[PDB]
Amino acid sequence: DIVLTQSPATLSVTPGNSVSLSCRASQSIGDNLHWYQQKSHESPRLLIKYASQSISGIPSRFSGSGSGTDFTLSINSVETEDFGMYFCQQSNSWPYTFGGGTKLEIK
Amino acid sequence: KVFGRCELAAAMKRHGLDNYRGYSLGNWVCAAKFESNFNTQATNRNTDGSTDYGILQINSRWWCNDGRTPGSRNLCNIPCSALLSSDITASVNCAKKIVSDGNGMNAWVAWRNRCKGTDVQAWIRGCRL
Amino acid sequence: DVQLQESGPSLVKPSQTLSLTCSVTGDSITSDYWSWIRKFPGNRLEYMGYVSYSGSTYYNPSLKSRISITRDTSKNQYYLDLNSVTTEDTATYYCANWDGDYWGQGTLVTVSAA
Repeated sequence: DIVLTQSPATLSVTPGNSVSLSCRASQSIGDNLHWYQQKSHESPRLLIKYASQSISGIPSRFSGSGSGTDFTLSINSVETEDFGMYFCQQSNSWPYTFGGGTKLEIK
Repeated sequence: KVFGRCELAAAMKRHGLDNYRGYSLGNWVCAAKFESNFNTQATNRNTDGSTDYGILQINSRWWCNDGRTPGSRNLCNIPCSALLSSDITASVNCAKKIVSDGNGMNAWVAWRNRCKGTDVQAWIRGCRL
Repeated sequence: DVQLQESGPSLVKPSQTLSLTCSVTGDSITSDYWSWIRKFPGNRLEYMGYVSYSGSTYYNPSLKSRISITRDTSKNQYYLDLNSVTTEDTATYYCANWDGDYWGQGTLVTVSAA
């Protein structure tokens, strides 16, 4: 299966500062990489689809970039409501797979 | 907009169709050629009252909503007008959902008749990618 | 607007069949592709599978063919059956549409001899 590796595993940041989360694929997946946010006691929420496409209802501070095997999710000026888990998921090939996740915490 | 063969191949590659769900890039370029002749504004009214829209001729009965087709299901949750842009983003997004069904690319009749079983990679050869 | 919600037992025994239901309200299940995803105790997510409009299903090979996803149009619900469960199947189960725009609240199912 296509393996997605996320880094860092954990990232502590102060509200107001910006961060970038990485997701690399074991093989090229084009633009077929999506980003999800998940908070404790809650279901995943789609933030970015197809590597960089915006989703209606998501804060503009979230942006995605990359293609092939290297992707990044950027958060410009982290807010307290952004703390939680972030997962990337590929839909290029079946079975769809998720990266191990990156935990964003307040520093 | 009428895409050039190589121009579309490159665009589709940037839009992640190089090896999407088991289908090589040539499949998509060949499909566009016989479905719409590379024309993003192509439309075709069907008997059942539905209409095929865009470069990949996506149907209004199952995939997009044009508000004029009977048993519309809007499987792509998108307005058919969005599939008539010079920007292939929406068409590619919907095509990906279509091909993710067990029927695969068989959803495209022109592809089935003129592409399936042929040397589809020929459609991307001689191109700067 | 669309809403999804999982239901079913939260406690099951090893070797039995775990079954969950996802009730869809706001639109017909015949108008989308439907999926099942689960989260293991260590923040590990696994895409279990989905059923598309033609009835075709795609199941994660990781499940070793112990999974079945079916639909019931009259009840506007779809289901998840997982056979011969083990403690490795303890997880939070979620239903969601293929696009990922609509998700259920998720439901924890624990597999234990207790």
